[PDB]
Amino acid sequence: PRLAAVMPDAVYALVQGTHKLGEYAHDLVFPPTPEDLRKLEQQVNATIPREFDRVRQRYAEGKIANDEQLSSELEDASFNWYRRQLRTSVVGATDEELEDVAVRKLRLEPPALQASL
Amino acid sequence: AWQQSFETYGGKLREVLLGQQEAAKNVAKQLDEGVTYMDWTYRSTGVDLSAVWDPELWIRFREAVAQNEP
Amino acid sequence: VEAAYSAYLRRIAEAYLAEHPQMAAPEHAAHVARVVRSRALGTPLSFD
Repeated sequence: PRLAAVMPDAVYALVQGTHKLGEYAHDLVFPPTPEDLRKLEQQVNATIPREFDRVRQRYAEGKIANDEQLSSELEDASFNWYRRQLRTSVVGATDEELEDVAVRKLRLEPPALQASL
Repeated sequence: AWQQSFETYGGKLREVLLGQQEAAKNVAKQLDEGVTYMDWTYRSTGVDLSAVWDPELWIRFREAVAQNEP
Repeated sequence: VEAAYSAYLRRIAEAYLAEHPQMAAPEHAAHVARVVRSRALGTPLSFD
């Protein structure tokens, strides 16, 4: 049944299954820290866009949903973030004109080295 | 049935592996660098597997399963 | 070729001093030499 689709699924199954087996066997010989499981949670917490915070707290206080009212809630924040990204890519960010986009995509300005030391 | 014995093997080998922590990271380095380029194969088995082996594909496999990105 | 090099230095020099009439004063006569010697070879680089 359309092997041209089965082969990527086969390699994907292999990769993901090997990763899961590895993490399993790795947190057995080394049990995970009972507190830095919160630290990795904080690390992934620091990476979420802002368009989702208006939903996030709403999930803590019950208000949010049953199970699907949520799944259609995340789509709105998602598409808001998506259209913001389209705008930033094409016409620029929130605080930069067209010249700043030109110097961004021409790589005229080095990463600031003097400041970081 | 492998899970029941695997539970007893886990804690049994965990301390034995946590003890050394230096040989355990020397043998792992040697084993990985030796499976990457299979250049030990001629002197040990007679078949020179380094002619058909692709180190880049193995390195990419390793990094893919390390990052979970097929 | 020495005449040409001198006229090249000349062009750079009067161009720069017309650019910056402020330190075009003779006080920076040795400073403007430091800047013209730099501008006559290539562009100066910052650290970054």
